[PDB]
Amino acid sequence: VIKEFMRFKPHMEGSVNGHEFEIEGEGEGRPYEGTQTARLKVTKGGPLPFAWDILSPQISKAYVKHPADIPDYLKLSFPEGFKWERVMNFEDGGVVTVTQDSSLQDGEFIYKVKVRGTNFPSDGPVMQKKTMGWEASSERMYPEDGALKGEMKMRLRLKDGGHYDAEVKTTYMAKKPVQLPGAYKTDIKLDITSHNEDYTIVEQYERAEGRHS
Ligand code: NA
Repeated sequence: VIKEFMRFKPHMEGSVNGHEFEIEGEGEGRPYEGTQTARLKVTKGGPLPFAWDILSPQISKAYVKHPADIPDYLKLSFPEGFKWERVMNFEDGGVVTVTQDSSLQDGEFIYKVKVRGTNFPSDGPVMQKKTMGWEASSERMYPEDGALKGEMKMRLRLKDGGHYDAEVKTTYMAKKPVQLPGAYKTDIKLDITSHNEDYTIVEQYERAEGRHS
């Protein structure tokens, strides 16, 4: 049911510092190669008064290259799919939580994402839009409590040349108890490849590949 080429349709809504928004789009990729692109648009609440970069990672784990000897739990979960929940704790007190449903419907993945951000400083780089994309990350993946967990520190580049850090924890839960893997690592790099001035129209690319740790 997962072909070498698969499209996906994300819908994301929520709020950051009280600012509500909705976003839609369409993407495509090669799940076994760990590669994908997407076209996103802000359909409600645009232009966003905060950095697009905090939303970009809440937008696809069926697209991670896995070696044969590591069970690809999240691909295996299809077609029913899986859900995931995330917390990002930013270094200046900003927090984002996320809940997400992923399913496979009529040959395309469907993503429903709910995002809540709060406690970002008004003069911080998120609310002032001083960010410039994520450095590559490595997510530590491990089974726990009958779910698949991921842990990573993520690094946002700043316009001034510094960095702005987040500690991130995600739980990924298949809708059926397909095979959990052992502990491993996933290397991920997300790039913003195009955007309009005020980021109401955005394109992104991500590559992700699991490996033994
Ligand atoms: Na390692």
